[PDB]
Amino acid sequence: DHVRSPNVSFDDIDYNNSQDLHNAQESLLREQWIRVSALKVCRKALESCYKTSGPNHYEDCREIAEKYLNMLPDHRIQGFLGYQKNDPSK
Amino acid sequence: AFNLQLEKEIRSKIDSLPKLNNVTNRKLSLTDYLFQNAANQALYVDNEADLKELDENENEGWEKIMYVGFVPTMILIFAIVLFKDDKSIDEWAMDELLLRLKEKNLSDVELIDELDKLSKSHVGKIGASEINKRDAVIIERILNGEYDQLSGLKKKEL
Amino acid sequence: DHHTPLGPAE
Amino acid sequence: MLVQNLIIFNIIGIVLLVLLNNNNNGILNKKSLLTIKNELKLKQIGLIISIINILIIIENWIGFNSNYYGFQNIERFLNIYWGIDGISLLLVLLTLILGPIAILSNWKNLKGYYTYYVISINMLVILMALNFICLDLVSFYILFESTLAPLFLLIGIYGANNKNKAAYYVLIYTLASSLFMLLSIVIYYIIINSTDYIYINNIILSINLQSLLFIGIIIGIAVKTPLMPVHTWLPTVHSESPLGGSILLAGVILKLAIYGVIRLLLPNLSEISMMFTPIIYIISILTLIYSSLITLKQTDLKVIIAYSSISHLAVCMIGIFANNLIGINGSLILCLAHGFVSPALFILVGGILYDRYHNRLINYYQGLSTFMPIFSIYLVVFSFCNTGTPLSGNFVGEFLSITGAVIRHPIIGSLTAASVLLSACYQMKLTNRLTGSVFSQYLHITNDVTNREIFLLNWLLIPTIIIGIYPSFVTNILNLASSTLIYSVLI
Amino acid sequence: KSFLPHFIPKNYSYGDYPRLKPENLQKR
Amino acid sequence: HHIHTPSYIKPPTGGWNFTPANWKQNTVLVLVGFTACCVGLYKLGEAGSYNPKLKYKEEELSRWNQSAK
Amino acid sequence: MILLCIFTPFLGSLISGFFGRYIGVNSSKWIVCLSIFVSVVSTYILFIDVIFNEIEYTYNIMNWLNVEYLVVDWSFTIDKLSVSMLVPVVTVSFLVHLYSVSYMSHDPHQQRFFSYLSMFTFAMIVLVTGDNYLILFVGWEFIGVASYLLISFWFTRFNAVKSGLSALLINRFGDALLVLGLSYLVLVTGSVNYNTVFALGSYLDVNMITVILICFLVASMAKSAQLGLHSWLLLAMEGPTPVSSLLHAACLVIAGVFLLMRSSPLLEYTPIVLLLILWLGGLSTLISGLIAMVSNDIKKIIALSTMSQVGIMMIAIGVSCYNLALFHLICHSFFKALLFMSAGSVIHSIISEYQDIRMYGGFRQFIPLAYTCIFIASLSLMAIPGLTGFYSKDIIIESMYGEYTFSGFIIYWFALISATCTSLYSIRLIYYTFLNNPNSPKYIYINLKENDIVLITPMIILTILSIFGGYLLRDIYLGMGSPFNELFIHPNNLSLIETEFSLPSILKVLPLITGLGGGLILLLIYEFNYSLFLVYNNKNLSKLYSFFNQKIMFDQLLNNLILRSGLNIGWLLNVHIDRGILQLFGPLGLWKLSTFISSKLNKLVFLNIGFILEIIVLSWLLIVFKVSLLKYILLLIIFIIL
Ligand SMILES: CCCCCCCCCCCCCCCCCC(=O)OC[C@H](COP(=O)(O)OCCN)OC(=O)CCCCCCCCCCCCCCCCC
Ligand SMILES: CCCCCCCCCCCC(=O)OC[C@H](COP(=O)(O)OCC[N+](C)(C)C)OC(=O)CCCCCCCCCCC
Ligand SMILES: CCCCCCCCCCCC(=O)OC[C@H](COP(=O)(O)OCC[N+](C)(C)C)OC(=O)CCCCCCCCCCC
Ligand SMILES: CCCCCCCCCCCC(=O)OC[C@H](COP(=O)(O)OCC[N+](C)(C)C)OC(=O)CCCCCCCCCCC
Ligand SMILES: CCCCCCCCCCCC(=O)OC[C@H](COP(=O)(O)OCC[N+](C)(C)C)OC(=O)CCCCCCCCCCC
Repeated sequence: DHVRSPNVSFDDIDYNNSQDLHNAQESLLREQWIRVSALKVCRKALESCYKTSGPNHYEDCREIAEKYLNMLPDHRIQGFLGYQKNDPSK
Repeated sequence: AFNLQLEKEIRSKIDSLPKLNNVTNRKLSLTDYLFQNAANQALYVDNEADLKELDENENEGWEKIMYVGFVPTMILIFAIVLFKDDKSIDEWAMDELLLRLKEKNLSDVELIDELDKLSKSHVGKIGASEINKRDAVIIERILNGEYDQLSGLKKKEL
Repeated sequence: DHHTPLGPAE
Repeated sequence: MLVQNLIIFNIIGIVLLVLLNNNNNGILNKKSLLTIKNELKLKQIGLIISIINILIIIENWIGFNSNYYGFQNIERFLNIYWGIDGISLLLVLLTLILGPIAILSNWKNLKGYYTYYVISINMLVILMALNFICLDLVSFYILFESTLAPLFLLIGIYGANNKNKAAYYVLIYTLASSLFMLLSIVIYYIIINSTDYIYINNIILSINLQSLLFIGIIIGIAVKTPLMPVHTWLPTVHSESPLGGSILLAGVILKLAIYGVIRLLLPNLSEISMMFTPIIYIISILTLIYSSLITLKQTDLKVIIAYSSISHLAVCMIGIFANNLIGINGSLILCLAHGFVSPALFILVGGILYDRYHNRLINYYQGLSTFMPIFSIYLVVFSFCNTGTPLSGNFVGEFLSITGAVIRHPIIGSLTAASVLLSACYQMKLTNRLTGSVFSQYLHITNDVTNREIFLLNWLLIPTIIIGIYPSFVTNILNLASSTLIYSVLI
Repeated sequence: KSFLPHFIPKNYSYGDYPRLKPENLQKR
Repeated sequence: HHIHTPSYIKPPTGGWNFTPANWKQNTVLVLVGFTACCVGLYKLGEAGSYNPKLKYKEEELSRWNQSAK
Repeated sequence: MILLCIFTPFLGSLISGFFGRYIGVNSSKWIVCLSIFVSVVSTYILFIDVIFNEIEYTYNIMNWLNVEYLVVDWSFTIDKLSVSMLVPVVTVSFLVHLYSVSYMSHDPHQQRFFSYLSMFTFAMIVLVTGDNYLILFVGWEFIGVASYLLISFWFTRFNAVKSGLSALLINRFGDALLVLGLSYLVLVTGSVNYNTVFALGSYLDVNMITVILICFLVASMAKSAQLGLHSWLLLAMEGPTPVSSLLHAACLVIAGVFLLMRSSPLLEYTPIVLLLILWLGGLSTLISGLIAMVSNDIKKIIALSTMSQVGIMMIAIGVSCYNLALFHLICHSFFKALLFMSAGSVIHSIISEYQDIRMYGGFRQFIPLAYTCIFIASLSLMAIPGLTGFYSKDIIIESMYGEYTFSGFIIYWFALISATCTSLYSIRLIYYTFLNNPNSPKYIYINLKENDIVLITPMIILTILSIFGGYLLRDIYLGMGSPFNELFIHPNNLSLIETEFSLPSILKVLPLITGLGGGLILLLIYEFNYSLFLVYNNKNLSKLYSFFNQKIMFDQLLNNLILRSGLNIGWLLNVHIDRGILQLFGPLGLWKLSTFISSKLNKLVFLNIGFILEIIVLSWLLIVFKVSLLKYILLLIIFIIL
C-alpha cells in the first residue's frame, strides 16, 4: 500500500542513533518531493489558464503566474546533507 | 554420435589423395569431448584440419547461445522496465499530496467526490489531458493550501 | 529504351 | 544472494575452463576435441557464463524498491558489506551486459589462447561489477585496482604492434594515481577507524583536511575518467588493446571515475566539493574543448574514437559535479548512453575495418558506402548518436548535463554547450570522409558486415534509442538515490 | 596566382623524415 | 548499360536501379499494410486528441486565480 | 486527424528506406508521394477547423523527461501558427515529391532519394507541431540531418560531400546556441512548454529574456542563412534540384523565421534583440541582392534570391510585425519553389545540362511553358501589383518607413535597394536564358524540347497559387483586428495604422518605379549597348564585379582565416601539448630522467673494499652533524648526481 513518510526532524534526534538519523534524512527528502509535486500541479493550472484565457492570460492568470515564480526558486530537491551538517541557529 | 567408423571412411578418402589444396551428417555429443579415449579423439582432429583445408561466415557457434540466452534476457529487462510495480519517489509524492488533500479537507463534500472518482491510473494525470475527468476543485485546493511540512522538520532558524 | 531488366525475385 | 552467488559461480566457471583446457598439457603432443574450431567449445562455455551473470543481477532487480531510501540487498561476505541502491543497480547492469558483447567481438579474430582471453574478460566484468556494490572505501579501492592485473596481461598478450608501450601506460598511470587515492582512504581509517560509506558521510572534517582528502581522491579519479592533462595514456591504450579490452575500458572502466565521485566525494566531502566545483568545471571545460580540437588532427582511426570518449566524459564530470538533480541525473544518463555508443564506434573501426584490412590509418579509407552499405548505415547512425542528436540517449544525457551546469554556474557552465558543435566537428569529419567520394584505391572489395557484427551493432544501438526516447526507465530508479547527493541550505 | 594557406611551416626537422616543399593538392 | 555488382551488394534501398521480378506482388502487400497503418493512426489520433481551450470553464479559472492569491 | 497529418510522412520514409528494394523504383516513389498527399489533405481539413472554427488539437503520446520540476512530454499541438506553417510545408513537399518523380527518373538511387526527401518533410512537421521547445529541437536537428543526407546525395562527387558537411557544421553551430537558450529557459522558468513560458514573458527580467533570445537569434541565422552564417546556403546547390526547390521554399531556410515568430511573446519584451534582428535582416537583404546581379549559375541566383527574401521576413520580425513575416513566408514558399522547379526544367531541357546562364540564350520560343512559369514567378517575386508577392512583400517594405525610427528608415533604403535589385537580377536572369542571342551550339537547339506532363503538373499548380494565393489569404494574416493570439504584438508596437495611412503617396509606388523602370533600363542596355557591360576593360569595375561575384569575399575569409586557424589550434594543441609538454612531463621525459639516474646508480655498484669503507665512514658524519644540516646534505647529494 501507499507507505507514508516517517516524519522525523534532525533537531529532535541523536545522530549516534543510525536508525533515527536515517529517518530524518528520508523524511526531509520526501517533503522536498512533495513541494515539486505541488509546483507541477500549480504549473498545470497556469498552462490550463493560459490556453483558455487567450489574450486575457495576463489578467486571468495573474495570481497563478505570481505564485509560480515565487515558489520556483525553492520548490526543488535540495537534499538533506545541507541541513543535517549545518545548524542555522549558530 | 561419435561414429568411429565414419572417420575411418573419411580418413581413407583423405589418405587416398596425396595432394591437398591443389560429411554433412557428422556431429559430436557432449560425452565425446570428455569420455573418448586418445585413439578415437586423434582421428577426428586429423580429419577436421584436412577437411577444412579442402575449402560464408555462418554457423560460428554463437547463434544458439545468444538467441536463447542473451536475447530473451534483454526481453526480460525490457519487461521489467515496462511491467513492474515500481513507485518512483516523484510518483509517490503526487499520491501523498492528494492523500494529504483528503486528510486536511475532510469537511469539503465537493473535494471527496472528485478524489473518489479519480482513478489510480489517472491520479498522476492531473491537468489538461485527453481523459474526461473532474479535477478542477482538486487543483483549486492545492493552489490555496501548502500541504508540505518542510518547515516542521526544520525547527531551527537563523 | 533503357529497358532495365528486373533483378532476381526478392 | 548477489555477491555470494556472483563470485562463487564465476570462480567455479574459472575452474571449469582451466580443468578442461589444461588437462592434456603434459607434453602429450595431443590433438583433443575441445581445441577444435579455435577452441569453440571453450569460448561457448565462457559466453554462457557471461549470460548467466546478467541473470544473477536480474533476480535481485525484481526485489529492488525504487521508493526506498538507503542501500538495499545488504549482505555480508568475505568480512565485507555489500549493498545496492538506484545508482549502483544501473551501472552493474551495464557492466554485465558488455560481458557477452566483449567476448563476441573477439570470437574469431584472435591468434590463439581463447580460453585465457575468455577467463580474463569474465574476470574483469565481475571485478568491475563488484566495485559498484561495495560499501566501504577499502573495498572500493581493492576492486578499483584489482582489474589492473588481468588488464595488463590482456593488453600485453593480445595487443597490437605497440602493445608493450600500452601495457606500461595503463599499469603505471592508473596505479601511481590511485595510490594518491589510497592515502586519503588511509587517512579516513586513521581518524574515524572506519571507511564505511554511511559512517563517513555523517562526519564533518576540518576545511583544510577536506581539501587534502579531496585532492588525493580527485587525482585517482581525474586520471581514470580521464581529464586533462593526465589523459595521454588513454589514446595509446585504446589504439593497441584488443577490441574486447577497448569495449570494457571505454564502456565500464571510465565510468568508475564518475561513480567514484558519487561515493568518495559528494556525501562525505560535501563542503569541499562546493569549493572545488569552479576548479573542476574549468578543468573539464578545457578537457572538452581541447580534446575536440586535438581530435581534428588525428590520423589513427581508433585514436579518434579514443579522444571522443574524453570529450563526452568531460560533460559527465561537469554534470555530476553540478549541485542540482538535473545535472546529476543527466551525467548518469550520459554514462549509460556512452556505455553503448562508444563500444560500437570501436567495433565499427577496430572490429570491422581492422579485421579486414589490418590498417588503422585514415588515408586508406574513403567512399566505403559503395561496397559496404550496411557498414555505412550503422556508421552514420552511431555517428549521430555520438554527436548528441535527439532520439539517442546521449542527447538526453548531454542536454541535462548542460542544463544542470548552467543551473550550477550560469556564466562558465554555459561553455558546456560548445560540446554540441565541437563533437559534430570531429565525428562527422571522420564519417563524411569514410562515406564520401569514390571507393578507396588502396582497398580490395570484400565482405560487408557479417551476421555476428550485425548482432553486436544492433544490440548496442537498441539500448541507446530506448533510453533516448523514454529515459524514464532510468530516471525513476535514479531519482531517490540521486537526490541524496545534493548539498544546499536554503533559508 | 596561387599561394599556400596560412600556418604552413617553411621548414621542419622531424629526424630523418624526408623534407619536401609543401604542396596544396587541391591546386593540382 | 553498366556494371553495378548486384550479386552481393544488396542495400535496403535497391542498389543502382533495382526492381525485383515480383515487384507487383510486394507492392500490393505494402499498400494494404500502409493503408492498415493510416487507419490505425486515424483511430488513435481521434481518440487521443483533445481541445486544450475547452477542458476548463472560465468560471473554474476564476476560482483557481482567487485561491492562488 | 492530428496523428495522421504528422506521422504519415514518416511511414513513406520507412517504406522506401527499408522496403524500396522489394517493391522497385517506381512503386517506391509513388507510395512516398501517397504518404505526403495524405498529410496534405489532413492538413487542409485542420486548417479549416483551426483557423476558421478557432479549434485546437493536442495529442500527448507519453512523457519524455521527468527530472524533478523539469517535465517534458512527447506532445504535439496544432494551433493557428502551426497550421499556418503546415500549409506551405506539406503542400510544397508534395509538389516537390510529384516534381521529383520525373526529374530523378534517370538517377540510379531514386529509392534512397525519396526516403531522405520524405524524412525531411516529417522532420519539419515535428518542428512546427511540437508543443514545447524540446520537441521543436528534435525536428530542428533532424532537419539538418536530412539536409546533410540530401546535399551530399551524390556522395561520389567531392564538392557535394564537402558542401553537405558545410551545411551540417554551420547549422550545428546554431544548434549549440539553441541548446544554451533552452538551458537558460529551464534555469529561469523551469520549463520549455509554450503554455508555461509564454505566460511569464511580462514578468521575467529583460536581461534574462535577452540572453535566451540572443541564443535563438544565432540559431535562426544559421538556418535562415543570414549574414555571418550564410555561406552554406549556396553550397546547398550541389544537391539535386528537387532538394533545392524544397529546401529554399518552405523548409530549413525558413526554420529560423518560425523560431522567432513562435517566441513572439518573449521577443516583445526585449526591444534590443528586435533592433539586432532588424539590422541583420536589412544587411542580408542588401548584400544578397547585389551578389545575385553578377552571378552566372542559374540556381545560385535563385538561392541568393531566397536569402534576400528571408531577410525581408526578418525585418518584419524586427519591427514586431509577426503577422507580416508569416504571410510573406507563406506566399514566398509558393513562387520561389516555382522558380527552382522551372530552373530545373530548363537544365533538363538542354541536352548538355548546362547550368551557367552565359551558355544559354534564345530559349523563349523553344520552351515557352517553362518561360511562362519563370515569367509569372518573377513578377510575383518582383511584387507586381495584383500578384501574391505584391500583397505580401510590398507591405513589409512600407512597414520600415511606417516604423518612423532611425533604424526603420535606414532599413527602408536597404529594403528599397533590395526590391530594386530583385527586379534587376530577375530581368537579367530572364534575358540571358530566354531573350539573349544563342550561345550554346546549334545542335542543342534542334534537340531542345519541353519536359513531360509529370514535371509540368506541380509547376502549373504553383503558378496558379502564385497569382491568386496572396489575394485570398491577405485578410487572414494582414487584416486589422484579426485574432492571431499565437503571435503576440504589444500594444506599443502596433504600427499597422501609421504604415497604412501616414505614408506619402510617392513611397507607395517608389519600389514599383525603381523595379520596372530600372529593369527596362537594364534590358535596353543589354540588347543595344552591351559594350557597356564589358567590364574587363575598366579596372574599378573589374574589382567591383569580382568582389560581388566572390560573395563579399566571405567564403574566402571564412575558410582561409576562421576554419584554418581553428584547425591550427588543434594542431598546436596536438604538437605542443598532447605530444609536447605532456610527454616531457610524461613517459618520454621520465624515461630520460630514469636513464640518467639509473646510469649513475649502476656505476656505484661494484666490488671494492675502499669504496664501501669510505661510505661507511662518511655516514658517521650524520651522527656528528647537527640535524638542522640534513637538508643541506640533501642538496649536496643531488649536486653530485649531476
Ligand atoms: C533500431 C533499433 C530499434 C529501436 C527502434 C524502436 C525504438 C522504440 C522506442 C520506444 C521506447 C519505449 C517507449 C514506450 C514504452 C512505454 C512507455 C510507458 O511506460 O507508458 C507511458 C504512457 C503512460 O504512462 P503510464 O500511465 O504510467 O502507463 C504505464 C502502464 N504500465 O503509456 C503510453 O501512452 C504508451 C505509449 C506507447 C507509444 C508507442 C511508441 C510510439 C513511437 C515513439 C513515440 C515517441 C514520440 C515520437 C518520436 C518521433 C520524433 C518526433
Ligand atoms: C576471481 C578470482 C580469480 C583468481 C584465480 C584465477 C585463475 C588463476 C590462474 C590459475 C589457472 C591457470 O594458470 O590456468 C591458465 C588459464 C587457462 O588458459 P589456457 O589458454 O588454457 O592456458 C594455456 C594452455 N594451452 C595453451 C595448452 C591451452 O589461464 C589463465 O591463467 C587465466 C586466469 C588468470 C588471468 C589473470 C592472471 C593474473 C592474476 C592476478 C591476480 C591479482
Ligand atoms: C599524479 C598522476 C600520475 C599519473 C602517472 C604518472 C606518469 C606515468 C608515466 C608512465 C611511464 C611508463 O609507461 O613507463 C614505461 C616507460 C617507457 O617509455 P615508452 O612509452 O616506451 O617511451 C620511452 C622509451 N623510448 C625512449 C625508448 C622510446 O618508461 C618510463 O617512462 C620509465 C619511468 C617511469 C616512472 C614513472 C613513475 C611515476 C611516479 C609518480 C608520479 C610523480
Ligand atoms: C528519424 C530517422 C528515420 C530514419 C529512417 C529512414 C530510412 C532509412 C534508410 C536506410 C537505407 C539507406 O538509404 O542507406 C543505404 C543506402 C544504399 O544506397 P542505395 O541508395 O540503395 O544505392 C546503393 C549504391 N551505393 C552502394 C553506392 C550506395 O545508402 C547508403 O549506403 C548511404 C550511406 C549512409 C546511409 C545513411 C542512413 C540514414 C541515417 C539516418 C540517421 C538517423
Ligand atoms: C507499412 C509499414 C511502414 C513501416 C515499415 C517499417 C520497416 C522496419 C524495417 C524492416 C527492415 C529491416 O529491419 O532491415 C534491416 C536492415 C537491412 O539490412 P539487414 O537486414 O542487416 O540485411 C543485410 C545483411 N545480410 C546481407 C547478411 C542479409 O539492417 C540494417 O542495417 C538496419 C540498420 C538500422 C537502420 C535504421 C536506424 C534508425 C535509428 C533511429 C530510429 C528512430
